Amino acid sequence: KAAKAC
Amino acid sequence: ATQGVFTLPANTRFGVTAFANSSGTQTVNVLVNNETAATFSGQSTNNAVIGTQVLNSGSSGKVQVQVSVNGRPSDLVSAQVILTNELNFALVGSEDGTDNDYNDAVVVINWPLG
Amino acid sequence: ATQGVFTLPANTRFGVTAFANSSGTQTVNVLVNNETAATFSGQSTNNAVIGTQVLNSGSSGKVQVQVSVNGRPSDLVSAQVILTNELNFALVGSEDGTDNDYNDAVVVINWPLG
Amino acid sequence: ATQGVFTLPANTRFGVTAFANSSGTQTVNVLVNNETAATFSGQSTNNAVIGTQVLNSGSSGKVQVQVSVNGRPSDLVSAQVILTNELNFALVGSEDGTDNDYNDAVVVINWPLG
Amino acid sequence: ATQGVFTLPANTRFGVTAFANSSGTQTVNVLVNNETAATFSGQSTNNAVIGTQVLNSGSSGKVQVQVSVNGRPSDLVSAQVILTNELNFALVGSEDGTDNDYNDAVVVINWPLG
Ligand SMILES: [Ca+2]
Ligand SMILES: [Ca+2]
Ligand SMILES: [Ca+2]
Ligand SMILES: [Ca+2]
Ligand SMILES: [Ca+2]
Ligand SMILES: [Ca+2]
Ligand SMILES: [Ca+2]
Ligand SMILES: [Ca+2]
Repeated sequence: KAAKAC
Repeated sequence: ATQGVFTLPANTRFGVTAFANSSGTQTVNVLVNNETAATFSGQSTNNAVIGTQVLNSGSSGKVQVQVSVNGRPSDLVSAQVILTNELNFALVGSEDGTDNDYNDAVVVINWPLG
Repeated sequence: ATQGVFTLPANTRFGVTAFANSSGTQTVNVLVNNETAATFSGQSTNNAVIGTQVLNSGSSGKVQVQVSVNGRPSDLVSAQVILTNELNFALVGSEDGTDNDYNDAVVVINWPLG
Repeated sequence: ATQGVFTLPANTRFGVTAFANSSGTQTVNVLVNNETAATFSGQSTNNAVIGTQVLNSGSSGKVQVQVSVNGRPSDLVSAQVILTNELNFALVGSEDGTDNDYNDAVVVINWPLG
Repeated sequence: ATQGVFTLPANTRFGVTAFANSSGTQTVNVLVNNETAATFSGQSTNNAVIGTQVLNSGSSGKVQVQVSVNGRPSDLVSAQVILTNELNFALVGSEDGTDNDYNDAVVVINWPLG
């Protein structure tokens, strides 16, 4: 998943 | 070491098929003799076929698979396997994130055809 | 030796995809724990995908590929390959005739998915 | 399908190494260009190397591994695997009895050398 | 991706054999459960066996191959191949320089034994 956490 | 590069017999038709297992849209580029011959784009978390095509290895036989997501090349793993000295599989896995499942785009090249 | 039989981890989803390269119509049966879980029937001389499906390896993880043409079992070749200790391919080729190209039905199983 | 036959690039040095895992004495014959180029004989239940030799694939590149025990041909399984489009392994297992471990003589061919 | 790391079934006897093809002395370390279980060292440009040994995969089944040349870790390529759902090869190549033949140390792991 494209996300800051990832 | 370099991954995703295979030397096929010259002037040989081969199949190339890509599957997706990722939240990200996968872009798969297939180069023959250093020029793009096919490009697949798709998104699936369920191993959907995002592209399948028949290509010709040309005079050099050089085939390279590249995979990227949002401009970022994925980490590739690859190998070639030959069964009964005749049936060839060139196999690519790729990792676009952090979990190292290496399935985010999976590319299968097979020959001979027909 | 037995071919087309693979032990997968239990309760694991896997992709199974079949390609055809023959004048004969290929019937591909994918058995999980000795019972058919998918059946593909198609005909192509240019590597058409005649079936693709996500299955679950179930309680015991036993997966078997069978190929027949007009009721006659084809001769199978197979192997499993693991990349970076994680990405698995189970590979099947089959011959329905006498030319020994072993591509008449080509079956690729891949896991993990998702 | 035929097993134990591999097409190497012509005129290329390769290694051939045989291991034994059986009560039976393993006779391993290596043919190049359909002609006997090396013969190993040995017995071990602990993977002892029964022979290792450097050969040349010759003008045809055709390499064939035969395994027999007391004059009876063993059942063979084989495949070829290529890593980073350069490093080649041709692998042979064989079964001389009924337990189907296929390790009774194990033959590994590798190239390139040097 | 990580290379040279293989998960074997726990407490399994396996063979490990190393060949050298380089002007540099090859140092091959085999780790079981993150501890050194075998060390091979030798120099050859003719595929000499620099070591062969039978080890046990222990409670974790984790086996790792490391190759270094004059203190410098070599770049590794690896894969695992399974024949007839039974016969396992874990294969390693390594490159200590710039020619990218990936044979400078070649390591073959095989099981089951006996
Ligand atoms: Ca991933
Ligand atoms: Ca994924
Ligand atoms: Ca055929
Ligand atoms: Ca065919
Ligand atoms: Ca046996
Ligand atoms: Ca045995
Ligand atoms: Ca080198
Ligand atoms: Ca070398």
